[PDB]
Amino acid sequence: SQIRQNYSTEVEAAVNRLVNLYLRASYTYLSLGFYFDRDDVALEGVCHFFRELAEEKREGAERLLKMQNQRGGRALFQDLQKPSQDEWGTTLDAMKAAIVLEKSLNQALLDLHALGSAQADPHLCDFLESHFLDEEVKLIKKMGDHLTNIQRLVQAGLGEYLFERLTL
Amino acid sequence: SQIRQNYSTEVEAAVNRLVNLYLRASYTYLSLGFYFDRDDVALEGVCHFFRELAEEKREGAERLLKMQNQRGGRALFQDLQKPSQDEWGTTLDAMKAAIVLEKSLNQALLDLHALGSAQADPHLCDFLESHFLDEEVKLIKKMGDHLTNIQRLVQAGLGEYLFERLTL
Amino acid sequence: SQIRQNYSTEVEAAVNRLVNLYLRASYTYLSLGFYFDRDDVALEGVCHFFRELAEEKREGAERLLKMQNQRGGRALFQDLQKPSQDEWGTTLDAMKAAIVLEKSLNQALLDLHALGSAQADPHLCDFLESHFLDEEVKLIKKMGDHLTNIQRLVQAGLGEYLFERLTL
Amino acid sequence: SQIRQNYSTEVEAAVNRLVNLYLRASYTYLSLGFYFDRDDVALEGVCHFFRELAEEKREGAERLLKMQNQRGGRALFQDLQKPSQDEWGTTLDAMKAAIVLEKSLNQALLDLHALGSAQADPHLCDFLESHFLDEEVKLIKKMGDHLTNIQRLVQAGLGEYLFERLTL
Ligand SMILES: CCC[C@@H](C)C1(CC)C(=O)NC(=O)NC1=O
Ligand SMILES: CCC[C@@H](C)C1(CC)C(=O)NC(=O)NC1=O
Repeated sequence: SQIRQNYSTEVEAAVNRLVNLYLRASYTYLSLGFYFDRDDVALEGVCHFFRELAEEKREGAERLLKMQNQRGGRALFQDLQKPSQDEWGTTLDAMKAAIVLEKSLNQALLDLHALGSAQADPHLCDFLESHFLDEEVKLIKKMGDHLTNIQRLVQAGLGEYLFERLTL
Repeated sequence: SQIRQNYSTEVEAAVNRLVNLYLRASYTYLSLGFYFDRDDVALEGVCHFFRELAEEKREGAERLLKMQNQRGGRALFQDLQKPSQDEWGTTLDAMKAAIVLEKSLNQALLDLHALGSAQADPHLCDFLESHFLDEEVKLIKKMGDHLTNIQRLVQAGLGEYLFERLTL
Repeated sequence: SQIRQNYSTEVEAAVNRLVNLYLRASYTYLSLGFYFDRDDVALEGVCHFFRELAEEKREGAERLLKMQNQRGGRALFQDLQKPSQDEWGTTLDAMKAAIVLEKSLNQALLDLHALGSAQADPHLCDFLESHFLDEEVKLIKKMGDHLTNIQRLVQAGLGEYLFERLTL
Repeated sequence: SQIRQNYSTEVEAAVNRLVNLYLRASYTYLSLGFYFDRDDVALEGVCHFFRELAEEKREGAERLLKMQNQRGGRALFQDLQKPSQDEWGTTLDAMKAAIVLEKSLNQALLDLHALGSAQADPHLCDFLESHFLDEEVKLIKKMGDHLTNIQRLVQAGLGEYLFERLTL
């Protein structure tokens, strides 16, 4: 590539893997969202919370794809594995799965940052710090807050309704 | 009729029967609405929900009557049978009866559509599709959502109050 | 399902397959878009054209998912197969692949419509007609127009630049 | 210096060298710009593109000078070597020289960042990341895009005119 400079093949490959992780996270949130839209689940606040996250993850993937091209790397796409569940249980179950998902995305970001630092690639490191690392920390804090409130509310039916009505 | 074209006597008669069904549904919702306005029931959100449906059903009947005349059919009215109950029990009971009512209206629409298709009457089929079929599907989805939330809330008194306050 | 009415298992399954097709089409357009954003391809108008289609296909999938739930069907997601190519060649090559993709989506819509008609499911038939069938016809006409103009422009480098600058 | 803290003599000297590189880049772009303003070259879009870059590089030098003073380092200026060419050939030739220039500035930034990291100087590292590193990556991507389009357009006279008219 005419523009490629200080951009290792290792980082390029890792960025492609991170794109896959973000697209798969987006897919997972799409499924979560429409599950809460079921007539026999019917928690619109929860549906909206996850649909919004689906959009955020898709946007993250696209930001990574843009950066790949900016650096002269080449996007390679793989199959997107279907989400791990077809039915997501309670808001509590769903929020727990969401935090597990985000911690896995965060660890991937941290791993990529460590790789970038090993490869002496400050642009990559800065890119991750300004657009992904703090966003993950904030989102995980928020999910933790939600989990704590959901748990304190478990008359579980009553609690699940109130949380959706008054928090989401 | 000078204007009548491709409008079968079967469809004309069926449209008159559907008008009766819609007027009777409207009457049912009128009764539901004022029941929840009783000082010993006192659920204003529920009253409003049903009063609004009474207006929607009356409007549906009038749209059918307009179409009857547009096609050169002749409106024939029959007695409107009084609603099936004088007292409607809980919000849960009432919402269950409402969904039963709407499924019966929907089936009547589907039957009329099948008749129109058998009579090769595309105007009728289109009329039902654009003004009634999707509205029924949407309303039934909403009622199902409400039923699910009411059920999850059953401290039944507390649940009935919260649903009326926070959903309706 | 409490709300499900006149919604066959065949249609429910077919709607799930159509969701997969739309998500995969979206994925294909994502890849097409970022390919034209490569520094060694550099056709921004073409990139934007495909990115916009990626969004349209994702939106189509979500509309189908909403309808699935409205009817009381259950969303089931499968793996999303990666796009058929990693590199998309010329604008001409890409536009040809796009029209092949859209014709395949259109045929799937037509097949689902035929199924709905066989199952006497007028809501499904109307849903497809008002939100998908005409949109496909319009998009395919536009792609055909583009293909014709690209072909008339093939000094192929010059033609590809002018088309991107003056049409897209 | 009363304010100097964690600011190595090595970094101070390197920052002075980077100032020289940026001022020289600015000078190079000044020459490029006025070359395309010649009556026998006459490509106003190209002239403007380079004049704007001259201003950007001068602004970069001044930002570095400000930071030098903020940290308590002392600005030292050296002779500015004249640009490497008096006449810049085609837009293609000029854009190639511009990308060579920017890669050399980028490498200097990367070298300074590595030095800052070795000296454990996080303020320097952050300063470079937020104001220079991403700007270089973006500019180099843009130049690569331009080069690709210019090359696809080479009727070379025709191509050079069209690129200036429709891109710049
Ligand atoms: C918001 C959900 C994202 C979905 C639609 C998904 C992958 C499934 C995505 O993340 N990005 C796309 O460009 N297309 C898609 O289909
Ligand atoms: C925009 C061109 C910059 C020129 C004018 C140059 C060095 C030649 C500069 O970069 N900064 C200045 O302060 N003066 C100058 O003359």
